[PDB]
Amino acid sequence: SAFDRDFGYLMPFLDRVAAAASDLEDASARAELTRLMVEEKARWQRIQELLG
Amino acid sequence: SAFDRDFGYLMPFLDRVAAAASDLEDASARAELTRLMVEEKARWQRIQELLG
Ligand SMILES: Cc1cc2nc3c(=O)[nH]c(=O)nc-3n(C[C@H](O)[C@H](O)[C@H](O)COP(=O)(O)O)c2cc1C
Repeated sequence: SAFDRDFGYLMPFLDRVAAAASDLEDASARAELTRLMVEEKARWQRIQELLG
Repeated sequence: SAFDRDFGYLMPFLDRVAAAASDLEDASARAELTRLMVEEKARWQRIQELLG
């Protein structure tokens, strides 16, 4: 509840960061950020399970 | 970076979720969220490096 506003910003933000992952010219940076955003989605699902 | 304003809000948000971990009632959820927020902090500092 107290975090519904913050998740309201957070979820499009994760979408934008995973979308910006494709735009990195560097291949290592693109691979790391793409894997990190995949991990971040599962993490944030678990985090809001814990908060809820 | 079109994420500069985002991170200015993202890191205080991570702090608030770390503080809210302490007020969870199941102790295992408290431990799990605390550890999660620590990692979230380190990981988003990295992601902010990859976006620059
Ligand atoms: C990634 C992210 C970006 C945010 N960006 C903004 C923003 O640009 N403007 C804003 O007012 N709140 C933003 N927020 C929400 C703030 O963290 C916070 O909920 C808001 O300032 C309301 O504060 P209050 O609870 O004291 O009213 C963002 C949250 C996150 C997680």
